[PDB]
Amino acid sequence: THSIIDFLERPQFIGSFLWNTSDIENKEIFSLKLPDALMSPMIREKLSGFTSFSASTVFHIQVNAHPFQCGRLVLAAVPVPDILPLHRLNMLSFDVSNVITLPHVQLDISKETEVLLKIPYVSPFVQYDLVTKFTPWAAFLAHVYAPLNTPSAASLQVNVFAHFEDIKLGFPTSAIVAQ
Amino acid sequence: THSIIDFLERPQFIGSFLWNTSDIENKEIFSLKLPDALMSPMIREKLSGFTSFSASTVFHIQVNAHPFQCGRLVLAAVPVPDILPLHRLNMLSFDVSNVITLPHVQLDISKETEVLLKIPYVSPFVQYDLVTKFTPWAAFLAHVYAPLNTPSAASLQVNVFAHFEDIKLGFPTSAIVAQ
Amino acid sequence: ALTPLVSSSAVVSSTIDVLVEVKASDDFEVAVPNTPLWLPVDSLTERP
Amino acid sequence: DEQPSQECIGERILSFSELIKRNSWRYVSDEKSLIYPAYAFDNPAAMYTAADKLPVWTLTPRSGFPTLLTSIGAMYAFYRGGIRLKIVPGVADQPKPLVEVALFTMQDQGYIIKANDYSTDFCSSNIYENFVTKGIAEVQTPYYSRVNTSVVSAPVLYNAGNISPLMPNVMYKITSNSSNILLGHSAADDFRFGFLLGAPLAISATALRDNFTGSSATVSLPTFSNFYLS
Amino acid sequence: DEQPSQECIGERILSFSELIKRNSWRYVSDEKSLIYPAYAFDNPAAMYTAADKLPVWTLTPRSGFPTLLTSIGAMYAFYRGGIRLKIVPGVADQPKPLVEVALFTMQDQGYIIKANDYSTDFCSSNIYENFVTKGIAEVQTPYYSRVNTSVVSAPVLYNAGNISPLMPNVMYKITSNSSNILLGHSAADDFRFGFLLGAPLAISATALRDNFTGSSATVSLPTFSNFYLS
Amino acid sequence: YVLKIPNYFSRFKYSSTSLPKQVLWTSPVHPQIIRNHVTVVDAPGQPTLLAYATGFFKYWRGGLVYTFRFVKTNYHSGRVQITFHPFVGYDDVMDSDGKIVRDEYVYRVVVDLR
Repeated sequence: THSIIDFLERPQFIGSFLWNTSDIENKEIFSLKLPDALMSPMIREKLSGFTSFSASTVFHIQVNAHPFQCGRLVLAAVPVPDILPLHRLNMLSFDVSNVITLPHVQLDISKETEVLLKIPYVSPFVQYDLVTKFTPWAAFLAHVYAPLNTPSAASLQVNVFAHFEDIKLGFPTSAIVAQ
Repeated sequence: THSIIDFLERPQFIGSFLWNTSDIENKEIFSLKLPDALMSPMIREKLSGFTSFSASTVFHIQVNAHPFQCGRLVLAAVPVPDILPLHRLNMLSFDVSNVITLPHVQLDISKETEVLLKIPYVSPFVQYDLVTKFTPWAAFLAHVYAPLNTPSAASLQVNVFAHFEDIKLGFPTSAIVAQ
Repeated sequence: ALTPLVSSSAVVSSTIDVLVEVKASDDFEVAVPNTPLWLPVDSLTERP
Repeated sequence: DEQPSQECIGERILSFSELIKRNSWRYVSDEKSLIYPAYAFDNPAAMYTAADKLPVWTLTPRSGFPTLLTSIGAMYAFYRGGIRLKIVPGVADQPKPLVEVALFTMQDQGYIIKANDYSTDFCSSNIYENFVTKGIAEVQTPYYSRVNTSVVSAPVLYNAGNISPLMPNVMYKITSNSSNILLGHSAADDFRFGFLLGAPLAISATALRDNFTGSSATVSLPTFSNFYLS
Repeated sequence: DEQPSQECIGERILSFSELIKRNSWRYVSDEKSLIYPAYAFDNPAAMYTAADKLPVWTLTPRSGFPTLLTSIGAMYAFYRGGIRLKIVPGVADQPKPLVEVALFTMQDQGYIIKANDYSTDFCSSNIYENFVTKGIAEVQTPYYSRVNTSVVSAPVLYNAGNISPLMPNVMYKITSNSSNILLGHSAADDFRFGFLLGAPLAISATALRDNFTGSSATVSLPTFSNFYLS
Repeated sequence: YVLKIPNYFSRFKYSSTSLPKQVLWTSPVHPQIIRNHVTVVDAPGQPTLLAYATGFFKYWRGGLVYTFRFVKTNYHSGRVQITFHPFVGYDDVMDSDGKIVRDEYVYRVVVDLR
């Protein structure tokens, strides 16, 4: 039998992202906001009729390098991006070391074809306000740790897959899912 | 905790329908198709992603007559309307007696403020084809049995409420809910 | 509303009053007492 | 569930009885020697207006401004029990730092504020506190009533004097050596209100800063800030 | 081995939780009557330069200078719990030695420093301390938050006023009779920080005495020495 | 004790006029329910007891007991649905015609007046 949760637990393809030889230390590959990045029509449909929701969030990153390409990524998490004191948000774009301090996981394309990270719901609000849309509760970001090192210049696709877990829904309502 | 079914089990207001003094024996008040009549955005959203579904269907009819108004309705059910041999479909609009023979329930406004009827899914197809939209599996219809009998002409609102029960969903799909 | 308030205009008004009262539930709680929002007086009047 | 109250507030409050033990300010005086009517619980009379070049609100206190105490009391008809009294100075007079609060019971005296005239009221209950050493004067007052049940803001009368049964027939005589003095009160431990009536006649407080008539907001309240800076 | 710590130091410290209960100074004011935003945890904005005849560093505080508290807090995203508050006087005003700290909650008021204007905020939580007798004013502040988890240096907004959920919707009203006053704070007993992020944006402190551009070092900090001598 | 004292705070009308899905009445759900002074006409108004009391605090939470009385005879007949819409204001519950929006999605409370 099927249920709402089953859908939010469904793992979606979120994006393919370019990473090429020229990209340098701490070069941001992406910066995706929770829940925004997952808010596909599929989800929106099923979340319709509910004031809000909270969940942990699973992130699979996929990178099909071939044997002669070596390189290294970070995937890290950061909370409540929208309202973090700027200096923080900056420190991240400034220096990869201020990402390495975070909740993160490293990926070495030569060894690993993939890696995951799970992120709990963390916020002053108990759920993501689906009508006010008040502050996405976190964001994943993938800065380059050690740049893609082929002999001659080339580029690689970083795929992202993701779903929710440990889901919790708010009281139901005639209010509409924030655009 | 919440689940898809919970929504389809939610009872929707389907329509208010006029019934007035002038309306006569076997005058059709309405003729609503299953599942069409219930296919509100709310439902469509949650049914999205599924090839088809089947269910029994509950119909509440509401008629707030005041003490000095007497009259009488039928509420009846009829299967697979789209493909019934015409003569049948006709016989119904022809003569109330060919509705009284059906699966039905009578309503006497002086006594009752309401009545229900439940209709099982019945069809050659095992479910309602949500993509082909192939034949609505039944239809409720309310013909007037005994016309509204006020001293001076007047009119009355026949409300309808309804939901599903005994629900069953089909394999899930990238095909879209038939418009 | 779902239906008009059908009645015999012949003998009863065809419009009625509906009164609404409120009180707190059991689970009701307040906190952080301070300068109040309201201020009480012995009489209120227009200025000359 | 009493979780929120422990996770966020850190306290949890259940009766106004709790609240009215918090001392709030009532009234100010310029008199070195003052007669105050302790169990006066009235509030000011208010005046509103929309006309240009006029102060919107205006307040005429008969015996003081709303304390938590009175503000609450307005809801009820009756009271019993005793009260506390707190006093603050304009002036910490080094050589005459003292305050007398005394029990004042003169029968004929009227139950509203007035400056001390009597020089002949020997041998009364006198408490003394030192303004210099202990910044504030703190006091407790017995119900000392002729009856077991007194009335919220009893209409005093011209020669109800100080023997009305509907209150404790008792006042404060306050003799300081600060020109200006600030009075406040909370309820005592044994104090209780009675027979809830409804909301009292009231107006927004935050609204008292209205000045849309151009004529600026005049009406102020007895707070510390307003007192200490003159 | 915990020998060294006992042979040399005489103590041994294990969590910043320990440290942030030490009171550090935050900000100074000239206002007798001030509105301070307790749970402001921002730090100054900094400016560096190499050009001749220019002060090397310069600091623009929005709500104060770095306390141990904030300095630490910078590392984390969230906080909860209450805080302490310490206050020092320019002037031990013998005849008006008092300080009021009061709980300030006006809804519309903005969550940044401003001088007291309101004269109409009666019946609030008021603590009093005597500058003459007890040199310093000492205070504790409930978390009193609308939520269980607040945010480090939440971006206040023009009319975020004093009702932002991302903080405790509470400020201090401080009414003294010292012209100049020095503020400091440590965390309360129940206080805690949350979700470590990394190093915060920072610069050498010892470096703030740089003057190699000839133009002398201007930027000073709120310490006792700097305050008491003016 | 106090907050559970009933505050009469509002009325309205139900009639022959009224139509299917026609909104008849709304209120925001919160404790600062107010009235108009008789003597003068300030903006703030006269607080209800509830409002006056809650007024002594900044923070509130909890549920509210709303009670409707339909002053009628037995010879009236009609239905009415009471519905609560969290996270939405009283303009947004009704479309341009004053008809209710998406009632489908919430707690619905049908009332037979017979």
